[PDB]
Amino acid sequence: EEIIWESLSVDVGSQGNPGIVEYKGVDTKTGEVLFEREPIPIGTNNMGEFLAIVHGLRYLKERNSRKPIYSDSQTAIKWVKDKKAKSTLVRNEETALIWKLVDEAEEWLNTHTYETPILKWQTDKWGEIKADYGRK
RNA sequence: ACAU
DNA sequence: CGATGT
Ligand SMILES: [K+]
Ligand SMILES: [K+]
Ligand SMILES: [K+]
Ligand SMILES: [Mg+2]
Ligand SMILES: [Mg+2]
Repeated sequence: EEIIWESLSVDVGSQGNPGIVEYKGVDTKTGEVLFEREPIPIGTNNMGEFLAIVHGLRYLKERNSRKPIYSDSQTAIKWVKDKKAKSTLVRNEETALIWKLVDEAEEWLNTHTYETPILKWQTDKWGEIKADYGRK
């Protein structure tokens, strides 16, 4: 089982969990940063991991790219497969933004098609995913 | 347990 | 040490 270097890698970063959430996508081969989301004041790690994958799907579809996406998040990979982010985060005025983005990401999944393989990055064998924030 |  | 998730 070897790395598919022709791929997009995504990851969340946070200050607190729940806390400030951001995410980015990079070229697995080169580390070039391809997209970065502006920090969201309150969210969870898994909401961010989910948004990162969906953004990657949208990014690759817009560019007519068949590359796979790597994520290190078992949870977010499943939520994308299910088209349903089963987050425990309370809905209130302070979490409204992240929940709106999650709802809109689900809505996109329910209205578009993709063949993009969504692959588990095998951290135990390969080290940290290339999109990691270096904060742990 | 496993993955963040 | 705390948290989010299957
Ligand atoms: K990190
Ligand atoms: K990790
Ligand atoms: K746990
Ligand atoms: Mg991650
Ligand atoms: Mg990371």
